[PDB]
Amino acid sequence: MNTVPFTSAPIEVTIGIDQYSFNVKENQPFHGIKDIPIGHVHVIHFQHADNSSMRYGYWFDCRMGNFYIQYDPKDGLYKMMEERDGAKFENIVHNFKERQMMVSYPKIDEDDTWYNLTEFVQMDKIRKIVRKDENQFSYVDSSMTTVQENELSDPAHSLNYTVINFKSREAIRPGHEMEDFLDKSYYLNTVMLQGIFKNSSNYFGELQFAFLNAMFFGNYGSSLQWHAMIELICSSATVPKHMLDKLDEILYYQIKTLPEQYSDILLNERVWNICLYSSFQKNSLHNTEKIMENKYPELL
Amino acid sequence: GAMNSSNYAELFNNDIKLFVDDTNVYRVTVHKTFEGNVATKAINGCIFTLNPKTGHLFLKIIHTSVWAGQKRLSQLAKWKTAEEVSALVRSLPKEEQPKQIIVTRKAMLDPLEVHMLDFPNIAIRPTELRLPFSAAMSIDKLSDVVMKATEPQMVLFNIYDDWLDRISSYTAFSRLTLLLRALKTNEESAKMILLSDPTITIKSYHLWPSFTDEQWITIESQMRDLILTEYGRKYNV
Ligand SMILES: CCNC(=O)CN(CC)Cc1ccc(Cl)nc1
Repeated sequence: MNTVPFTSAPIEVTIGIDQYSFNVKENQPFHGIKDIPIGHVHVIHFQHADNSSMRYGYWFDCRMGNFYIQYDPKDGLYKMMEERDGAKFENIVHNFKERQMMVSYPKIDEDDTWYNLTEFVQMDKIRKIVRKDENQFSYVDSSMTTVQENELSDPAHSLNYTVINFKSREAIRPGHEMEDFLDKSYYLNTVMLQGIFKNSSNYFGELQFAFLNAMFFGNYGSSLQWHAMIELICSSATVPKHMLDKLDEILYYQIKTLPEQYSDILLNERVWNICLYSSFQKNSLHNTEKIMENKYPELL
Repeated sequence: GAMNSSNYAELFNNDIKLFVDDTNVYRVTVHKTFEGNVATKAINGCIFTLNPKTGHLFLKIIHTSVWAGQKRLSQLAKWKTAEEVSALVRSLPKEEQPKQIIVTRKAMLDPLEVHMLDFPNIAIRPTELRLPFSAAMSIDKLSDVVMKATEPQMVLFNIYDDWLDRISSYTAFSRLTLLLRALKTNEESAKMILLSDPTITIKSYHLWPSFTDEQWITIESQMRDLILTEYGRKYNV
């Protein structure tokens, strides 16, 4: 069990850890989060009581070091930092648990939600999308733009997602114009799976990360990316059966975990009606389609 | 953006641009089979690609052999239109390449856009005008070359004959569209009006009679009256 200690809680803030969140009052005595399941990536994120603009947060893997939060009254935000002195770290943490000033990662043991939402997400890959290599953890917020958004401004602060574009040369083989655009199997299997991602697991991992950035920070460009990685698959007539079946499980849990009230902005009607009712895979996503129709039938 | 009443005059500026219409690409007659079912038989068609300033009409003839063994022909026809428009732009050098292609039906946008990844300086646009270019096959000269063709073939015409020796592009284009609008709404009347006076000859190399200015005014009025009337006959006013 791993711990993310907090130096203090100077400002009123809503703190989230994965899909869990609690209100912390200004100068409420709060010194971090314990019992965090080792073995998965996590995200710890923040929304100030005063400015619900800018949700922001930090992707991290407790296996890669000891991380702690400290508010910075100069930049005005809770900052993730690494402690390299392992004994300074255990000592701080132990003292805080003894005084019981830590909340407990509140994991139900029947619940595999977070596992299922992060199955394919790996910090090494996150670290290539969010470039800032002096740190082992990765900052994201509501306003960061993607590399593809900046095409059509500050790059140090971009999301370097994999560029997908259905009306482009990469996607369309000369002489197969009609075929490669109505059936994207070439683009998915050869260009992206064999070419860029190498395997379905890395693809699925970007997919998954995009959705979570969209859900936790309302990062508009991440949602676009999510929707795009889904569309490519649903618009392909030839997909390995092992990909279809996992994809159905991936989306099922994303739809499940979404706020009932945010489905108007974060879900793109066009993409989902294609996946579920028009595209080649209309018959191949039974779990995703059942929970969309019972939970969000308005959209369709 | 889209092309409408407001940005009308742009079609006559220095930029050399084309209009693509695909409504006569895939043509079928529908008949009955011995068993009582219904089948289609394809006939020749054309792409209607036109420079609205000079009037040059690059009639591409679409031979029924291109459909053979193919499924979802209405959808293919638009991808075929896009391949043929693309090939035309690919035969012409950079300076000779047009600046804007305006498709008369929105379904052609993605087909062409895709078949023009190779030419990034040519903007593909739709339009909100209800242009009558589908009546192009009511022009005898053009109907005849399409129906007689035995192979894929491109034919060059100037749809304004020699009009640009006397009137402007704007004026040449308003006349053409009035003529085609007439033809579409009531072809028989439209045609009667054009051939009434036997002294006026439709010279073999022309679609349109060699009217004088004054005769064009009378013709143009008579087409207006026709277009107005068929609207009443249809809505009763
Ligand atoms: C489509 C590209 N050309 C045009 O729009 C019209 N042309 C301008 C380049 C004049 C022209 C071109 C070719 C021939 Cl055979 N006769 C005249």
